[PDB]
Amino acid sequence: FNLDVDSPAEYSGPEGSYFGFAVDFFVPSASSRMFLLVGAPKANTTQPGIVEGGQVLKCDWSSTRRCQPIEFDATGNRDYAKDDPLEFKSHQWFGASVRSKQDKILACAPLYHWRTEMKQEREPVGTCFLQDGTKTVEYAPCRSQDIDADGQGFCQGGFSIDFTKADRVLLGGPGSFYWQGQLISDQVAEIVSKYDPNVYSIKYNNQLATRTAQAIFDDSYLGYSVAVGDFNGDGIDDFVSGVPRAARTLGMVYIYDGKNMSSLYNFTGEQMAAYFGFSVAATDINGDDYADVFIGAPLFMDRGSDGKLQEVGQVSVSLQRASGDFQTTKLNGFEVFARFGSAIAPLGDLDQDGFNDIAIAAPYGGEDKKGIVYIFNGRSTGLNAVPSQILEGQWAARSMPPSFGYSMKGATDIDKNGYPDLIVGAFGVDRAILYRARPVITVNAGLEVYPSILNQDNKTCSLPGTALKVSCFNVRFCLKADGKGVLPRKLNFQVELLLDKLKQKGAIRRALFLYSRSPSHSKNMTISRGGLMQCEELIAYLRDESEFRDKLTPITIFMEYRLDYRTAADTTGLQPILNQFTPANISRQAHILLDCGEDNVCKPKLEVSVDSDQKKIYIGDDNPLTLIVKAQNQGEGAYEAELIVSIPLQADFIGVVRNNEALARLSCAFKTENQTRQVVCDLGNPMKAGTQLLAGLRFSVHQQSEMDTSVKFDLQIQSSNLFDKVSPVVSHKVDLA
Amino acid sequence: GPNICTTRGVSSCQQCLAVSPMCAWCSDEALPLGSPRCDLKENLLKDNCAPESIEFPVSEARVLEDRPLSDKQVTQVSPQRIALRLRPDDSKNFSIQVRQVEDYPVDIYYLMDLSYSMKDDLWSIQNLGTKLATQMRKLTSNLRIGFGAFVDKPVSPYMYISPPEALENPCYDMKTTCLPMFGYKHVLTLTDQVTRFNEEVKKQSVSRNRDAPEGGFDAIMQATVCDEKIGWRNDASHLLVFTTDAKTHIALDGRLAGIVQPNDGQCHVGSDNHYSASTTMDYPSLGLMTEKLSQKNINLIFAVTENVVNLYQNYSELIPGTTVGVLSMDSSNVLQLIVDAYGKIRSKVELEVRDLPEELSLSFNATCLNNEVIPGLKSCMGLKIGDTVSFSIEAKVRGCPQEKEKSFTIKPVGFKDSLIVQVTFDCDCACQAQAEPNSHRCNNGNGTFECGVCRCGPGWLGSQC
Amino acid sequence: ECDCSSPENPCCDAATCKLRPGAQCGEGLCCEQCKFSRAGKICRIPRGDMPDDRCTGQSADCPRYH
Ligand SMILES: *[C@@H]1O[C@H](CO)[C@@H](O[C@@H]2O[C@H](CO)[C@@H](O[C@@H]3O[C@H](CO[C@@H]4O[C@H](CO)[C@@H](O[C@H]5O[C@H](CO)[C@@H](O)[C@H](O)[C@@H]5O)[C@H](O)[C@@H]4O)[C@@H](O)[C@H](O[C@H]4O[C@H](CO)[C@@H](O)[C@H](O)[C@@H]4O)[C@@H]3O)[C@H](O)[C@H]2NC(C)=O)[C@H](O)[C@H]1NC(C)=O
Ligand SMILES: *[C@@H]1O[C@H](CO)[C@@H](O[C@@H]2O[C@H](CO)[C@@H](O[C@@H]3O[C@H](CO)[C@@H](O)[C@H](O)[C@@H]3O)[C@H](O)[C@H]2NC(C)=O)[C@H](O)[C@H]1NC(C)=O
Ligand SMILES: *[C@@H]1O[C@H](CO)[C@@H](O[C@@H]2O[C@H](CO)[C@@H](O[C@@H]3O[C@H](CO)[C@@H](O)[C@H](O)[C@@H]3O)[C@H](O)[C@H]2NC(C)=O)[C@H](O)[C@H]1NC(C)=O
Ligand SMILES: *[C@@H]1O[C@H](CO)[C@@H](O[C@@H]2O[C@H](CO)[C@@H](O)[C@H](O)[C@H]2NC(C)=O)[C@H](O)[C@H]1NC(C)=O
Ligand SMILES: *[C@@H]1O[C@H](CO)[C@@H](O[C@@H]2O[C@H](CO)[C@@H](O)[C@H](O)[C@H]2NC(C)=O)[C@H](O)[C@H]1NC(C)=O
Ligand SMILES: *[C@@H]1O[C@H](CO)[C@@H](O[C@@H]2O[C@H](CO)[C@@H](O)[C@H](O)[C@H]2NC(C)=O)[C@H](O)[C@H]1NC(C)=O
Ligand SMILES: *[C@@H]1O[C@H](CO)[C@@H](O[C@@H]2O[C@H](CO)[C@@H](O)[C@H](O)[C@H]2NC(C)=O)[C@H](O)[C@H]1NC(C)=O
Ligand SMILES: *[C@@H]1O[C@H](CO)[C@@H](O)[C@H](O)[C@H]1NC(C)=O
Ligand SMILES: *[C@@H]1O[C@H](CO)[C@@H](O)[C@H](O)[C@H]1NC(C)=O
Ligand SMILES: [Ca+2]
Ligand SMILES: [Ca+2]
Ligand SMILES: [Ca+2]
Ligand SMILES: [Ca+2]
Ligand SMILES: [Ca+2]
Ligand SMILES: [Ca+2]
Ligand SMILES: [Ca+2]
Repeated sequence: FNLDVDSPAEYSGPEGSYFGFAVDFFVPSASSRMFLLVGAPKANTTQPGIVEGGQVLKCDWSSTRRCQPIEFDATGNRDYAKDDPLEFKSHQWFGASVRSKQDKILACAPLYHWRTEMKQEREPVGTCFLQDGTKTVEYAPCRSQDIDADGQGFCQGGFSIDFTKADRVLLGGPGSFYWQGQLISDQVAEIVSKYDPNVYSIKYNNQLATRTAQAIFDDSYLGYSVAVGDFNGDGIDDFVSGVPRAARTLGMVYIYDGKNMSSLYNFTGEQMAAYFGFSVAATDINGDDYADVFIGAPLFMDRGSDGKLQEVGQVSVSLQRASGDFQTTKLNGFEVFARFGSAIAPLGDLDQDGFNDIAIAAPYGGEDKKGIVYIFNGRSTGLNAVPSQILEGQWAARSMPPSFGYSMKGATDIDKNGYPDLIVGAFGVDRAILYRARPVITVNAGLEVYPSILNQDNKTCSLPGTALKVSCFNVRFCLKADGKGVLPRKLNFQVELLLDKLKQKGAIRRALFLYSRSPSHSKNMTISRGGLMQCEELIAYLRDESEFRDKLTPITIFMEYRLDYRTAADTTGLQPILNQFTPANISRQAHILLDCGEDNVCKPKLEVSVDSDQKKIYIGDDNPLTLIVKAQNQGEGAYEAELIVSIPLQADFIGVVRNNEALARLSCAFKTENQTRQVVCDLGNPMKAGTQLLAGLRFSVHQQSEMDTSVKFDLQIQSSNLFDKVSPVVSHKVDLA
Repeated sequence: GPNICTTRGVSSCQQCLAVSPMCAWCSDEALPLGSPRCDLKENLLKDNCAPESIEFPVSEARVLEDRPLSDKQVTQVSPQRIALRLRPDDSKNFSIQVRQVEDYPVDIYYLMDLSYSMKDDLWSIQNLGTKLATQMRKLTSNLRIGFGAFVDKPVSPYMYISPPEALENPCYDMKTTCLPMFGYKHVLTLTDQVTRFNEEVKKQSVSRNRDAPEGGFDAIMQATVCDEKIGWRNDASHLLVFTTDAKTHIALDGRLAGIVQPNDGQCHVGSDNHYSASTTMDYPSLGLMTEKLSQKNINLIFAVTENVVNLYQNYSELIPGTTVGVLSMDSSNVLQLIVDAYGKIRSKVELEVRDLPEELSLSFNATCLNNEVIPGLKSCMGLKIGDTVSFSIEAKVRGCPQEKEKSFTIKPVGFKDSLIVQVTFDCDCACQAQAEPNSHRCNNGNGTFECGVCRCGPGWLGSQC
Repeated sequence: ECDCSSPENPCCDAATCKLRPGAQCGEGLCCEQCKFSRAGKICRIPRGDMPDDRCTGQSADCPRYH
């Protein structure tokens, strides 16, 4: 979630050169500068007589965004005899796989063709060039004398490459032994020392290789993808390889011992032609020092909402345990035909939380099929199934799909800010894009209020301007922010305090600040990283006890803090980020003191009664009708108490009787809303316990239909309370005469 | 008693006829002035009006040609010539029956694996093609057939790119002659010439490549998406028969050959009848293949050898709507699959009306196989050869035009036969032909007298001027 | 001069190292219960785009139909 997407470092190569097909970081151990290693397998080099041999370019990140090729090989095709080209470097796809350790760079040409030492042939044995800064050697393990389709002649070594912790090169060629595939491991020191240009079939000591198998294992493509991790007791790196056509095109992943190339564990796909093993990643995702296996199946078809198979892709996450057990879960794709499991790139601890993260890309997803990359954050229980960030391709297809996300590289801090970066290569548009992770600021915000129960009678608070001595209560909010990586000590926060949250819908606001005299207050903070709770005191005063609508709804206090984003690392403005899984707001509740028994809620008992005193009215006249209504609450306080007299279509209201002291002068109104006309009269806010009301309402009735025979009223008291807020409905009938 | 006839048709005979279907007119001078001249026929008889002077034409349907629906020219819609006589503002109903007896049009495209592993199955695949043509010729009378071929993508490491003599002869290393390698070759367009199909099928020979998996899914996609090239008919059943004897290359297999561009599903077969994007586009995926097959309504059939029957059965499980058969010396399995696919063809009878007059209106009742009359519906579904369906159509005309004769054709969509009508609007009375020009008979006045009554001109508002 | 290389093969008589009556072969991929396999039977699955090696029906070994 902390990757910077607004201003990424965009790199461009020659048109049609497949620039960005392979990406990597170059971090020399003798220099403070870092470079991007971008392979362009179809680029035109300066080799004499070689067309589209491909090249690997190192790109300067500090300035000018310049990319300059690395001269692994400057000579053209060697000759076996006078007129007998020994090798064929044209269209060799050099740069299709780039790997880099501290000072070593491993670039391979899987489609490199060789004329063997026996007969004039063209065998894609594949070749690699290992550069140790000063000395560039050639590594061609599959250029041996076992040369045929049933040997290593079509091995295509360097299709997938990797580096182990013990300075070993894991090489995968999926063509060996009639396309069964092969894994070849060699020590880097042995490769450098044993190099000699005159000999082409160099035999390296201490080389670990997988042997040929039975013919029923043909066309399995072992070595299509490779990964390194530790999956047994010792510290050596074992060999994870994807075998996407194995088990009757079901797909398999072979884990081999890193010490003697012995089979360790197996993964098998659940669907055919899904390419289980197209991409393999090995990283610890739950932070317990056991490497986990991530296997992509970009062609996987799952059941949709209508039960039809849809090609969305899938990634299988297997968590390594103390024993050889693996806890396997599945991550399905989000868009059809997007090839979700195409590339899986470990990101390290992208947010410096404690668990490593991983990036999964669907290079044909998103709008216009540009490409999409998903970032998943590791948790203690595994991987979060919901991605936290979405990276979208921003370049349209020229002749071929942009394939944004076809290759990604991460887990390297290129700007020394403490967080790992991520390079994404879109070889369809010949682009390489560097995304920088932003510093994550974890904020522990608090909001303390003086006792939540507010007493309206307790009014020991002075006021400015008038000093009306009305009740008041305090609010205290504290802010502390800490984070890892490069981050200036003092961070600028602005906090806003809004009263009456969840109730502010154009209605009245009851809680007002003592000095600002406004429900909304905003204050800017300048707090330090790793500092104490910076707490400030504010005073808020309530309105008059008989001013706001009601005292039942709790007063809600809302604080919203946001980070001022002019916080740069003096590098083109890499702003920090707040933690995604933190509350950006904190809200507290304040209540009003109201005597409502021990249960803290007022539960009234509402009763209504009425007598006729006329018992008959004559049809032809406008008869004055006075109804004597008794409204009593024998329960507790009734908030916003009014009686509802729903008169029929016949009569209308005249006025309250005020000529006698036995009845009351209730404030009354005529209402017509919502298809029904009725009379309301205020009964007191609140309507106190045991209060017995008695009053009369004058009317005037004139019959509508000549056969009506009765006039029926309906009386009901209701309040805004939460329980027992309504009286039983009483219907009074007056007979027409 | 007083009715809509006595209130609208009292003007004259044609208007009385136009008022209502049950309005009747009296053309007898014996009827005294004051009694209604337009009323019920029973009312007119009660009013001692002469039956010969009663003009009550009843709308009716006169069938002209009613040769029965044929059974297995064939008669496919009965009746086929119905004469309609409609008085103005009247509705009349007639019944038709549509029976599907013409055989289904079927398009069969045959895909042959012409690789070197098929050297011992070439005879089997050719015999399968000939037996397919014969079986559908005996099954349906409207068969269109054609075929194509595939080997694999013509690039390294699949092709033998060395020595230079191996480009035109891939069997140079083994000292034999074979055809050059190709990706996909559309050999014969969908044609009704079964003899031509047999000759072209028998003329085929195999080619050679290196690895066991083949590029048959590329050929499947090309034959599915190149409608103009293959010759698919829109109003027909499409069967694609895929023949092979080995595993198949799938999507993402092309990265070994250097092909990283996904298949886009477009047509790439030019005038040379070759897959021009074979060396630049990756093999198609199962999802894209299924989507294209569903879009083009093509029934894929796998005619594979025994060693790959289970593999292609699982593939067909991944591709719904696909059947798998065993290719061998005898073609019984594939022929049975073809027979079942033909038997799973269901036809729909969509009623369409052409050049219907604006004044006329139609209402449709569908009596489908459920035997439940569904008003407002005109196209039953399902249906098989010989199966019959019936419709009840009621025609109503607003007033009457001056054409005095209209005709429209009722046709079922996709059916050769059709039903025509002869809508003869009465729009007037038989006694009106014997009308009297003006004055004379209508007393001393100068109005006009017809059908036993007189109707004066402007000014004269009297009964008889 | 022996039809069976192994003297212990039951398909060949031990006395004269010749084929016993009712038997035509003692070894081979196209040899079943000391009898030739049916013609057209696949006996050698090949590697790559290669045709299957069949049984001739008159011999006990697969011909080189490569
Ligand atoms: C993860 O999955 C992987 C893939 O499924 C597993 O790898 C597979 O493991 C199998 C054992 O579990 C292994 O099978 C063994 O293969 C070796 C290969 O040696 C052979 O040597 C022969 C002479 O040169 C040649 O083949 C002979 O045998 C075959 C029949 O197998 C005949 O058809 C041939 O004509 C020929 O006579 C080959 O050159 C080959 O190199 C065998 O030696 C083993 O034999 C053992 O078992 C048999 C019974 O099956 C015993 O009679 C015998 O005495 C031995 O004890 C096995 O057959 C697969 O080759 C291997 N495949 C791959 C691609 O790696 C992996 O084990 C699994 N790991 C986990 C942890 O699950
Ligand atoms: C690297 O440089 C080579 C130069 O050899 C480029 O190959 C050349 O590409 C052009 C296309 O711009 C080819 O022209 C083509 O000619 C054919 C007729 O032969 C015509 O039908 C095409 O429409 C097109 O105009 C040219 O033949 C070809 N030369 C070769 C292959 O030797 C290559 O494109 C460059 N690649 C990059 C990534 O810079
Ligand atoms: C009536 O309302 C007044 C408000 O003006 C209340 O006075 C405030 O009451 C709070 C607690 O209710 C007290 O604050 C205390 O401050 C000490 C430090 O002196 C602190 O250690 C405590 O933890 C607490 O925060 C204090 O009495 C007073 N504060 C202010 C700023 O005025 C009064 O308590 C209310 N009385 C009734 C009966 O409701
Ligand atoms: C390759 O290395 C593996 C593990 O380092 C060896 O496997 C062990 O072999 C010994 C002796 O055969 C057993 O006692 C252990 O139980 C094995 N450990 C396992 C299977 O985890 C293996 O022997 C080595 N040599 C090979 C495979 O040829
Ligand atoms: C307050 O913080 C919460 C998260 O702690 C957020 O409110 C959510 O906003 C998201 C994004 O619009 C919505 O999808 C959720 O439905 C919201 N949930 C809630 C509880 O409102 C947001 O950051 C802040 N919201 C406000 C109103 O300040
Ligand atoms: C086709 O699919 C079937 C069903 O999944 C496969 O049959 C299974 O084969 C495995 C072999 O490892 C057995 O363990 C299972 O018991 C079999 N299940 C059933 C139901 O038969 C079959 O192997 C698949 N064939 C191909 C060529 O893919
Ligand atoms: C379609 O069928 C309906 C139902 O049988 C027909 O509607 C009937 O029409 C007759 C004659 O006017 C009435 O006596 C019935 O009471 C009607 N029944 C219902 C349920 O509507 C309708 O006329 C038919 N239409 C055609 C074109 O055949
Ligand atoms: C707080 O910040 C806002 C916007 O940055 C500004 O308008 C306001 O004046 C600041 N308040 C104080 C007290 O500086
Ligand atoms: C028209 O419908 C009536 C039922 O209202 C039916 O009796 C009559 O037979 C129908 N006409 C024809 C031609 O079937
Ligand atoms: Ca290990
Ligand atoms: Ca782990
Ligand atoms: Ca993390
Ligand atoms: Ca960084
Ligand atoms: Ca209470
Ligand atoms: Ca074959
Ligand atoms: Ca092939």
